[PDB]
Amino acid sequence: MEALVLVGHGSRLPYSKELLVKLAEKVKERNLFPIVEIGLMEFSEPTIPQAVKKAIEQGAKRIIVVPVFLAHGIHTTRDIPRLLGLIEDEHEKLEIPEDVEIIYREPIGADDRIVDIIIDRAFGR
Amino acid sequence: MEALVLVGHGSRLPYSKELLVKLAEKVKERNLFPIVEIGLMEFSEPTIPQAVKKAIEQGAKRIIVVPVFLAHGIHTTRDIPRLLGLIEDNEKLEIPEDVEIIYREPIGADDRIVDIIIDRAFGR
Repeated sequence: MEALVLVGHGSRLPYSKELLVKLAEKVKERNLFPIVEIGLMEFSEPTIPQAVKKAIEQGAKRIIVVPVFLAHGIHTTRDIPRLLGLIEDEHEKLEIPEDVEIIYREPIGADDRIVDIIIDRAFGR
Repeated sequence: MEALVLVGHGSRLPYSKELLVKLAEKVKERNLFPIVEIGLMEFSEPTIPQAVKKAIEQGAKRIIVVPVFLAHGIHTTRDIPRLLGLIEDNEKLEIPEDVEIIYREPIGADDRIVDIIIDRAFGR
């Protein structure tokens, strides 16, 4: 079965995980994916290696990794695709079995729907 | 006069500013705000103090500051509101007495974000 892993930055504060948890609930309710997991790059659990390994353990053969970041940065272009084994080079460590494929997706970017949210927020809504 | 100031994290890489620039053009095209400026918390320029000051200079007495961040973090709960003069503390933003700053809320777990995430999952 396919899995979605949502991946976030992580924070010293708990808002970043809380955001990822809520988003995962919302996408679970769209019934697109049997398995939906979250990972945080830094600070808190679950880690990205932990989330990938938890989706393999549920028997996922195709894992979609969506970086929930607004723009590309060091995490989206280096730290994350390294962990997932997609580009080369005491860490975490993630082994990916041969029959598992990781599909690393694109961040949010300057999407029109973000300008919608910006306008709502401008009016305190 | 109503300025909207979009405020972002900033990074050592240039993509974060590029995102703020692009979003500011896109909100300009909605024609809701006469003045639209961007500021970056860290690393990049313009700074948040620089952006707010450059809105005052164009004569806005109402400046809306919208945090373009997914979740709250230390910048949105401490650094940005300190800078704007809305909380106590203990390169310098003045803020004249005839201008009001309205600090808004970050993006959060909006339904539109889950729509974007689903698009991104299928590679659109």
